[PDB]
Amino acid sequence: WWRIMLVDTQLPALAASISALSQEGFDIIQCGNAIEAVPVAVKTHPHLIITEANMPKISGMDLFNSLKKNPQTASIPVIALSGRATAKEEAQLLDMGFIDFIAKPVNAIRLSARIKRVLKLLY
Repeated sequence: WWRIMLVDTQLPALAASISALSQEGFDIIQCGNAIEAVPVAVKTHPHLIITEANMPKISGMDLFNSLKKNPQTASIPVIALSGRATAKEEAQLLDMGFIDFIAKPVNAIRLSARIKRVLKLLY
C-alpha cells in the first residue's frame, strides 16, 4: 500500500504514466498545483512526493521548502520532475535535498523503477 502524491500543472500530459503506476500498485494522489498539495500532503501522508520543478506562482522548490516546515511531512522524500533539466537545475535540486531528479518527458518504466528504488532505500 504505497501512497504517492503527484503535483504537476499539466496532469493530463502524465495521464499515460499515471495509469501505468496504478497498475504497478501505487495509490496516486493527484494535485494540480502547490497550493492544494501542501494541505493534502499533511492529511494524506504520502510515502513519497513527485513534483514538477518549475510551476508558476509556486515552484517545486517552494513546495519542497513548505513541506519541510511541517513535522508530519518534513521527512517525506521528494522527487523532482522537470521539463528543462539543465545540468545546473539538476544539481541545484539534488543539492537542496530532492531525493531524485527526472527529466521530462516522463517514461512510465523509468518513473516506476525510480520510485521503487527510493522506497526500497528509505522504507
